[PDB]
Amino acid sequence: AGGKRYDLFGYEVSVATGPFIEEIKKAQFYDDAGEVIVKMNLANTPPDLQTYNAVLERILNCKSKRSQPVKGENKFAAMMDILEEMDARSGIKPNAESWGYVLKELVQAGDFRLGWVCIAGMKSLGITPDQALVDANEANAAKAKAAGTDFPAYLKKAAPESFDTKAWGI
Amino acid sequence: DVKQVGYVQQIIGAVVDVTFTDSVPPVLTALTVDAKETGTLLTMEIVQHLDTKTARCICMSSTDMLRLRTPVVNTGSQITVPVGEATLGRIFNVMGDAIDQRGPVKNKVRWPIHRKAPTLAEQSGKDEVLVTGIKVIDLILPYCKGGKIGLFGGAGVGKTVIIMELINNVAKGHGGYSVFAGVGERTREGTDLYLEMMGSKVIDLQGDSKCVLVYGQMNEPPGARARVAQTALTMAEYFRDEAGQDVLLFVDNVFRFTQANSEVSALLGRIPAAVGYQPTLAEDLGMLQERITSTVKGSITSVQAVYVPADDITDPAPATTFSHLDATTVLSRSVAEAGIYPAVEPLECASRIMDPDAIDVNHYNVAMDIVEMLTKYKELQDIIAVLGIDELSEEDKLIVDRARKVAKFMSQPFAVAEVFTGMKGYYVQLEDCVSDFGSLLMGQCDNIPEMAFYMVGGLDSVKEKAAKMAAEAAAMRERARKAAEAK
Amino acid sequence: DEAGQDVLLFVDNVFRFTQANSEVSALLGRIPAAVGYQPTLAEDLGMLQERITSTVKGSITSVQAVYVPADDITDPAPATTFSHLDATTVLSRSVAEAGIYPAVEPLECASRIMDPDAIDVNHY
Amino acid sequence: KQKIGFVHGIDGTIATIAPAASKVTVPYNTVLEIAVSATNIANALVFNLEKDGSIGVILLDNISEVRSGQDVYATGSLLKIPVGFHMLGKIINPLGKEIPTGTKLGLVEEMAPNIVSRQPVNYNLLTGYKVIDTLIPVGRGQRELILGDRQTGKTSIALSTILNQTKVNNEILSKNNVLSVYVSIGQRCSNVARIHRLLTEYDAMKYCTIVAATAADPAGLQYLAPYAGTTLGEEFRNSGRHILLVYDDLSKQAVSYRQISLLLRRPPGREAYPGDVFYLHSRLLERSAMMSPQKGSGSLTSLPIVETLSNDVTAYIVTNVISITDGQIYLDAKLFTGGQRPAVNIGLSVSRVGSSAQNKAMKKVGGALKMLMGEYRKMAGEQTSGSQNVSPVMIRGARCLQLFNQKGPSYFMDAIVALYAVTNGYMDDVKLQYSKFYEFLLLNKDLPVLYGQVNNKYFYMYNKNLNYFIRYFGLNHEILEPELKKYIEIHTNLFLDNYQSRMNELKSDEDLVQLKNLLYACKRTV
Ligand SMILES: Nc1ncnc2c1ncn2[C@@H]1O[C@H](COP(=O)(O)OP(=O)(O)OP(=O)(O)O)[C@@H](O)[C@H]1O
Ligand SMILES: COCCOCCOCCOc1ccc(C(C)(C)CC(C)(C)C)cc1
Ligand SMILES: [Mg+2]
Repeated sequence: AGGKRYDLFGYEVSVATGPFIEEIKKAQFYDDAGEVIVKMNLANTPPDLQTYNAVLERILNCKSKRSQPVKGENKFAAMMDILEEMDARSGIKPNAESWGYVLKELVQAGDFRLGWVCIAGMKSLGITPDQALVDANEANAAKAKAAGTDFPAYLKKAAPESFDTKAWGI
Repeated sequence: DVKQVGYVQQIIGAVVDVTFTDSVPPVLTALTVDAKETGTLLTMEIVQHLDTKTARCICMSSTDMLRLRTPVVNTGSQITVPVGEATLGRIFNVMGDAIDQRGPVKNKVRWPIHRKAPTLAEQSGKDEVLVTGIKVIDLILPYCKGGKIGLFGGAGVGKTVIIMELINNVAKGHGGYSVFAGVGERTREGTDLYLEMMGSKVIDLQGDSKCVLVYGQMNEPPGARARVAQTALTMAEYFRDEAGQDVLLFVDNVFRFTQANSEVSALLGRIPAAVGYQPTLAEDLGMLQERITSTVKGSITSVQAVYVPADDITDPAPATTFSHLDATTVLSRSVAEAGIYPAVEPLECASRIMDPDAIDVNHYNVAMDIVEMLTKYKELQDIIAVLGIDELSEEDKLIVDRARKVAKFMSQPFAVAEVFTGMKGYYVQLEDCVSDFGSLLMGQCDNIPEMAFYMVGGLDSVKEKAAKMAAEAAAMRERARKAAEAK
Repeated sequence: DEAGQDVLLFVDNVFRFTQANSEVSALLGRIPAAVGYQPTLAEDLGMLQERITSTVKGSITSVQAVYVPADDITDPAPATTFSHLDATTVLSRSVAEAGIYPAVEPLECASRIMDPDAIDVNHY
Repeated sequence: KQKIGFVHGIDGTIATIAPAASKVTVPYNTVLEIAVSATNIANALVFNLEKDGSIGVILLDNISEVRSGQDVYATGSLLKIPVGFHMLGKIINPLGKEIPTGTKLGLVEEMAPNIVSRQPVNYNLLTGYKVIDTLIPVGRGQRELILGDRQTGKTSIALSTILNQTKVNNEILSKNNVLSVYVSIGQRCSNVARIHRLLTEYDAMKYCTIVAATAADPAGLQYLAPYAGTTLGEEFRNSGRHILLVYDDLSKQAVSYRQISLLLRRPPGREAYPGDVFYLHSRLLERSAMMSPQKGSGSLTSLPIVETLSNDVTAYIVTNVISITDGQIYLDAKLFTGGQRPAVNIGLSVSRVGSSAQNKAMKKVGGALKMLMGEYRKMAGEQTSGSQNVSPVMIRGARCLQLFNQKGPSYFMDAIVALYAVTNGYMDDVKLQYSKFYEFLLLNKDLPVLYGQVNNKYFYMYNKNLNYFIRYFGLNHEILEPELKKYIEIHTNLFLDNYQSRMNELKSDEDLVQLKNLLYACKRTV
């Protein structure tokens, strides 16, 4: 069924990543999921593409990172760090089923600009993004354009003419 | 028959002393204590007798959790190391215990580590040449069989690629295996060197490997690191004697072989003579080198990296090492950044076998003429940047062309990196190489352009590239002419 | 501690404290370290330098002098005193012979409260 | 409890032992509990054994309470400290004793991983400084030295390298969060307090513990500070986490080993050190590694600090650590004084891990900066003190040196764009004085968002969740390249017109000072 996989040094490597995926789907918070990849690695059973994507499913569907809240939390950076880990560190490449989660988060959060980067990147790698989310992203964009939320307010404020260190708010 | 047992009596760092009730074993004899006591196996070699029943022994591992008056088993001999075909494609510590996790090693016999040097009768005074296949080396720096060679290179100068290619060529040309010795090697470089030997198939796990690896790492005490090169060289003396063939012996920096013995001599309490190196400097270094000699039965050549502390050649460790070397393969970042690979700087290099008493006459005169040429090119290079090439006479600009051709012709590819960069490698012979440089020196190949000699091997190989370049440019003209004439 | 007052602690000098124990270390049988100093110099100095420190109760504004023999900063006694200070004022023969007093080399010395926030920005 | 013997003599921190009549064997590196009183105990460690029966011992606590004749009990176990995730917030003592401020045990000396239990370094550790992360990048598992004289920025580099890791580890999963362990050897006890207050100020102590062995502490406790820190890092490796480990500093650690070894009459050597003081730091630094996917893929990085004296590198310890480390950083006081801070000397500073650590967006940029600074030196060295040089190299290089000057770390996004502008010539019309104000407006402010130029769908420098697209696709990618150029071009035109014109017209007394302070504040915040 599953083709052979080998470590750097050539030792045989396990592919039966089945039960660890269920261990991820049961993760109520999306930081206990990342703590499963450690056990998968330590078992000579590294993660597959389907495994990383289960992790992204929980990064999206879960409510918070841990039981208690966290400062500076962000679902998006978590997902993209998984992608930089999948591609650069390990070599596994993402699929449409992965950028889907990455795009749904930017739609839910409403950060419409980064969404267009995901749309412009899925189209560079040869992926067909769902038009539902593209329409929702453009909807949030037009929405924010009406209310001046297109950019924040602190940037549209006029610049100080004086070169005082206090005026610039350093 | 039974085996002898002794009892510890004091522990001071790595040093340990072992009381007996009978005749003490010989010096350099290995003494093992079971792994149940310390938690891991433990070997200590006798160095220094203190009385009729005490035997100071240097320890190669950590002697932590070693109680007093523990039993200590006499091996009956010194450190017996594996030897054979089974050794290849593996890594071994000082004791011959494999550390690559790749199962046991299926060896037949197991030889001791401190073998006496070859007698004078076993020697062969006839100085021979090792056909490296690397024209840059073969022309200017003929690696003498049974000789010691210096390799001066930091980072990003192709040191790894050179030693990999040497292994390959000696495996096919002279039919001889090789062996690596990491003395005080950074444990990161062990991975970066063991994995390069998987992409290059110098270590074909599912096939026939060529080199043995011996890593005595910095995390090991000096009693181990000092006894590493004896291990890697004992692996080579099997191939010299029994297999009856030629061998390379790569030695990560000899500076760290010297430092470790300095540390041993300190721990033993021996008064440091000089800057801090042991009084037994040349002895401990020469007991190693004198085993690296040619024979009637084979040869062991040793390419030795040397670190020069503070760029001072007068320090006793470099200075004593140089007294044993025969050639100096210097590597420079400058030539490397100029596209040349292998990054050898021939003028600052040197050799001992460059004498027609040793080599044939043509090989000598051609090489000395190249040295004259490139030296003159360095001088004229100091003039062109000042005055300009138009300032030079008609005779000078010709050698300014040919010297550039020579320097570009030294650039050679490597079958090691054939997968990485894609280009083939070329094992070029010795005599053919001399006829090539003699053609480029006698001017009978001057119409050929400069860049054709860049990254090729053999005069018979560049001409395909010259034809390829001319055909390509002619096709660009035939493309431009018809693309402009059609419109 | 007791009076809660602020205190000044001038010392001339910290280096003679060091060599006073160096003159004895050979008699004690302690193997001498490099340049002719005791092996326990850094520890012995730290046991004194740490006593010199403000607390919640009060503040000692100590000042220390140090002898740099042969004007060699590499001497371990000054070099070990570096860590134990906040203002490593340094004096030099070259400025002194030029007629400039206090013969301070501003480049070889640097303080701790030379910050942007602790002091005025124009000063910094 | 059953004893082994009684103390026989002490030499400050050193002790000696006389065995009891019941001659009992004692191991070599275990702990000895000395009964200074009925309750209080003075922990210690065996350092040598002898024929007649005696034990030279290093004392780790309660030295003053030691007297000859006391009983001496043995544990029969090596030294070990508390270990786990219940330690990241708190300063400690290398015996694990928590120091105040206004279960699982781990061994201090474990064998480092073998080659098969390791992995080539592939991921970066962002110091926050453009200098390091561009030209001498620090990887994970990449032990890299920090050299320099006193008061150059050594501790500041290792301490800003921690602060950069706070913005991220909050965001990203707790598997890829590089934690940290500061280790003070022989430093003043108030420096530790300032570090505590600083890291607490930036919420950096939730992911950073500290090991404190001050100058008033025993040399044997200064001897084991880095071992304690490393042992804490090792479970993080074994738990798959990433972990950093700083030493301020090792040059004092070697003084402590000298003290111990000489007072216990070990044979001396160069600079009065023993032989195995190279082995001392090899016991330590080799425990740094980038572990294998069979080993959780964790990592322990190292930033060992080593103080030089008069820019000497021929010193014994410096020679040794350079022989051990996977690169080095070299700070210079001649540049620290010349407004160049951090005051690297890029030629002497090396990272043998050149590109395998760098990101996709970083390889191109830093590879251009090498090809810029190597040329900038050949030109800057030969030019006079008075020559005017109008060339793309000297221009771009000088402005880049200004950008390299910054107090405190910098976000990755901020580090790239400011350098992309230079290497591609956008930062050429500006002056060498006003480069940091250009950068301050580019990164934090957004001029085109203000001045109406909004012909850019996504690329702006206010979101800061955008760098995770840069790290993945890279700026050379087709979607980020033109938008990047447009933001930089429009920012440059608006700057050179509106701001750089008003600046040079300020030919007064107090206006120029009001501006000079602004630029020297932009240097700090950026
Ligand atoms: N980029 C920078 N800009 C301005 N000041 C800096 C910068 N980096 C470091 N410094 C200053 O350098 C001084 C010393 O820093 P640090 O304590 O790290 O040096 P050090 O060499 O560890 O000192 P010591 O030798 O006492 O340990 C501090 O006052 C700090 O403000
Ligand atoms: C006549 O034949 C002589 C052949 O000699 C072979 C052995 O040569 C020993 C090498 O000696 C040197 C001398 C100088 C150097 C330099 C000074 C160039 C090394 C340096 C620049 C790294 C300090 C290196 C090796
Ligand atoms: Mg410091």
